Amino acid sequence: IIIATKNGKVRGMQLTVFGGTVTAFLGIPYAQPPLGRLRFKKPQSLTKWSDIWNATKYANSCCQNIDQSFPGFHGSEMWNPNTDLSEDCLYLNVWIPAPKPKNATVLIWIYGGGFQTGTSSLHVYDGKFLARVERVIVVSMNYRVGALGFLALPGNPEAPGNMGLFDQQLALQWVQKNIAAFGGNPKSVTLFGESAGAASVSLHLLSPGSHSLFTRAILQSGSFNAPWAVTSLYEARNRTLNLAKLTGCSRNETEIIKCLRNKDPQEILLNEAFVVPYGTPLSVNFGPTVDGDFLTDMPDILLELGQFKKTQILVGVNKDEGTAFLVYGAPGFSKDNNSIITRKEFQEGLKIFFPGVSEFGKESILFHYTDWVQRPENYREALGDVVGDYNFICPALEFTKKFSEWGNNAFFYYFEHRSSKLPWPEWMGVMHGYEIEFVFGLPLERRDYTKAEEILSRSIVKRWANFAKYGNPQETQNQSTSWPVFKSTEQKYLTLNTESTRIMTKLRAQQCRFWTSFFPKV
Ligand SMILES: *[C@@H]1O[C@H](CO[C@@H]2O[C@@H](C)[C@@H](O)[C@@H](O)[C@@H]2O)[C@@H](O[C@@H]2O[C@H](CO)[C@@H](O)[C@H](O)[C@H]2NC(C)=O)[C@H](O)[C@H]1NC(C)=O
Ligand SMILES: *[C@@H]1O[C@H](CO[C@@H]2O[C@@H](C)[C@@H](O)[C@@H](O)[C@@H]2O)[C@@H](O[C@@H]2O[C@H](CO)[C@@H](O)[C@H](O)[C@H]2NC(C)=O)[C@H](O)[C@H]1NC(C)=O
Ligand SMILES: *[C@@H]1O[C@H](CO)[C@@H](O)[C@H](O)[C@H]1NC(C)=O
Ligand SMILES: *[C@@H]1O[C@H](CO)[C@@H](O)[C@H](O)[C@H]1NC(C)=O
Ligand SMILES: [Cl-]
Repeated sequence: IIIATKNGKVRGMQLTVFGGTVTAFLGIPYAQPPLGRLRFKKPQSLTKWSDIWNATKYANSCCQNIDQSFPGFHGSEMWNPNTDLSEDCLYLNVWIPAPKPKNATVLIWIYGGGFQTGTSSLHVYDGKFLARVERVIVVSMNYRVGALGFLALPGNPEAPGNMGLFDQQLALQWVQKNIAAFGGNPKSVTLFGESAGAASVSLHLLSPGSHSLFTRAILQSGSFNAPWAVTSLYEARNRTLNLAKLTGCSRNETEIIKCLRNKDPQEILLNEAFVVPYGTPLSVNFGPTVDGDFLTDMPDILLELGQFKKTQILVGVNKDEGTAFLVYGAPGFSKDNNSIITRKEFQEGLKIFFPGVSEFGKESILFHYTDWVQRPENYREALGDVVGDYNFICPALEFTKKFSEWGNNAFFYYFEHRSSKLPWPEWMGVMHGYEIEFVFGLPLERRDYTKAEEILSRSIVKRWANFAKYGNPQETQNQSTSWPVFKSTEQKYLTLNTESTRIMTKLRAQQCRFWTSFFPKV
């Protein structure tokens, strides 16, 4: 099975999926390896090749630090790179239905990982199920992360910033120019990602350069207005310099880059952590910045004034977004016990999560979240909601409200099902990132999940697919709850779970008024 692309021929492999077949093209190059003098620069167009490129295995993941907090634990290790790390990592994957489709909708996945980690080869991002079940074409790409992908020196082409975002864009471009050859429809491309990947999707909605590279967007647990999604020019500058010093590269700013371009990836990765005086468990040392190229102004401004691609969006969050981060720094927390903490530990926890916040700012948080409705887990649960509400839920709801105010249909979901196979303890509930396997349809594979989860996954997959193809996330055949549009006034949203799916209104009303209106002032 050979497909001819604009840059050359590529060979794929046949896969057996649910008594059927899916054709996968794993590891297709989409840009010149960003090596040597190209390190830190925007992705360069790839050179036309001769012969057949064998896209039969996942390519190298981009250089990144790994989570070493729980060696041997699947809960954390499932997110670590499952492919060799390398600077030569600009590759993408394509899963197409078999027999070859004629004009299928294309789903392009953008993985999360705080812009510091991640890779498209993870088991939970396997797109062969979606290709099989919904007959859509699934594409995913590897983009540079950490300093290698976001080191910023605004205005300087040697390290302009947002390189990772531009890698993604170049991948979207590749789909535009090549997907037709795989039987895909370049006019029907839906982007979807989670966390930092969702924030990336939201930024593409704002970048004029990406406007004509996709049709619709899906944002799972993330958006650019999340406090961890955009690095300020001030912080970027101070971090670029701190990195320079830690590697003995302090100098002319262009000479600094030349210096850093002689350093080994390991030395650069090793010092990324200390660039920030007091970082938090979210740890976005090097992220998106207003570069004047990909992002022409502060995103908050563009959003507020309706400057973005006009189209439909599907947005959502998980019930317990914050828990996952409590075991990476919060005192009294552990994945090995019920983590019943005290008021004192809670207060210390806020310290960990809001390092540069005034003493009054932290008290305002405690005041809002401690008016107990006694229960030994009051503080444990409060800190999780605090982290979740502040970092994900409220920013996602605000993004949705603002985006829809400009006339486009928007759909919001509240994911509240805890995977029966979740390796983490129960007190962590419906964790951040664990709706992904349902979106990708892993529960459809009976070899593994309860019957209820197969049904829930099958439904979500259909809704996501209908949204991509028709801009409407409905499940029209099995007498399913209709998903109402999200509007600024009523603010209806759909709950996803195995029990009963409901239509609710104004998610976290009181909590978000706190984070969206008050807190930004402290
Ligand atoms: C901007 O960076 C400075 C410098 O950070 C220090 O040097 C870096 C190379 C790295 O090694 C960091 O871990 C160091 O902290 C920050 O200033 C530091 O502030 C802390 C406050 O706790 C102080 O203990 C350090 O001595 C200061 N560093 C020195 C020696 O000047 C500064 O806070 C950063 N600016 C921002 C964004 O707040
Ligand atoms: C839950 O565990 C935390 C973390 O303690 C570590 O992991 C435990 C499972 C066990 O292996 C301990 O020996 C480890 O130290 C406990 O928090 C610690 O509590 C002690 C005393 O309260 C304190 O001195 C430590 O600094 C704490 N560690 C941290 C990182 O905060 C916690 O007490 C346990 N919860 C329960 C079951 O009460
Ligand atoms: C690609 O696969 C073909 C046959 O499977 C093989 O002959 C060729 O050497 C491969 N190309 C490589 C390894 O670069
Ligand atoms: C795919 O559909 C588009 C409209 O969505 C149409 O313009 C295009 O010609 C189709 N591609 C094919 C099968 O030629
Ligand atoms: Cl239902």
